[PDB]
Amino acid sequence: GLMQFTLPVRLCKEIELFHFDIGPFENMWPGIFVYMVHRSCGTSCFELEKLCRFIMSVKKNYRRVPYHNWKHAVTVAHCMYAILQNNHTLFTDLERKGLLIACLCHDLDHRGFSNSYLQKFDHPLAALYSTSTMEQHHFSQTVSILQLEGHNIFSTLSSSEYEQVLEIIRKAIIATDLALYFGNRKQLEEMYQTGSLNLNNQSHRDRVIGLMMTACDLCSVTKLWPVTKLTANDIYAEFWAEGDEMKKLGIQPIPMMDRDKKDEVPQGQLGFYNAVAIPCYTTLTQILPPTEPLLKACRDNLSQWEKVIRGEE
Ligand SMILES: Cc1nc2ccc(N)cc2nc1C
Ligand SMILES: [Mg+2]
Ligand SMILES: [Zn+2]
Repeated sequence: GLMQFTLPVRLCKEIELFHFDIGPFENMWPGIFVYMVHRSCGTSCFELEKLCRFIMSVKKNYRRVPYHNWKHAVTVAHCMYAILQNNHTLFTDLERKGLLIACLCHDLDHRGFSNSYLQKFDHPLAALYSTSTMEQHHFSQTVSILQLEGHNIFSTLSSSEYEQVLEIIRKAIIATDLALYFGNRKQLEEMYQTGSLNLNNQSHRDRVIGLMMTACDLCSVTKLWPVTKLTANDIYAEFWAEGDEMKKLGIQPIPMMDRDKKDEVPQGQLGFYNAVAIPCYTTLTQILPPTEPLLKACRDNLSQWEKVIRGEE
């Protein structure tokens, strides 16, 4: 119980910043996550025996794909940490517990293909789950691992506290479905502007946790430019594998997934920053002022992509 996780000095300082990169040493990532749980939640929130067993089973259930991998899990959870640490007083003990676990679990057993490719392939998961296919699957894998002997990190919570946290994790994981993000943010936009946004209203909290989940999930666009640029190669490697698979089903994929159309990537990233990322970090900064460093980093990276187009890189 008097066993604190610590980090080397550079990490101990940088981990507190939104643009922290967790590094290329896979074996440090579990202790990075536990470090974050201990400061966000307490040394008490979890039995360390069960937490570590849980962390290693989650690691095991992420596949070896270019982007939707164990590194993405820990990276999304570190963004959620930065958010929770800059908005201390706005979140319950249960939400702090649940959200770091939702982030680590949010892409469990991802194969690197979109909901669309699952529906066109006619994958069984697409008969089981007609919308948010992968995300209902990621939530299912999360419950599965929570139910393995010695893996129930929530065992100490009341029957009703247990139901509440599992409901936070489910809504948090479904929200990562980017097809749901647009309406969710448009609603937060109106609510904030017309003045009816209210964090005592649970349905409004749900929406705000959803937008945070989208923000953490897209956090590649909020890093230092060389991290953003190198992550985008991993992202596109999956996109082009999916477009190849489309071509194999006899469907011309969208250009963004066509490896014959790499020339259009910089313009495709502009759309993405303008249609998705900038609006996401804007509404987040309005609802949660301390998260502004994410909007600023996102704007800096749009300008780096504009520079790529203008052939200055
Ligand atoms: C950088 C980046 N680019 C994207 C382009 C398209 C898409 N659907 C999702 C994307 N997500 C990220 C994080
Ligand atoms: Mg996902
Ligand atoms: Zn993700």
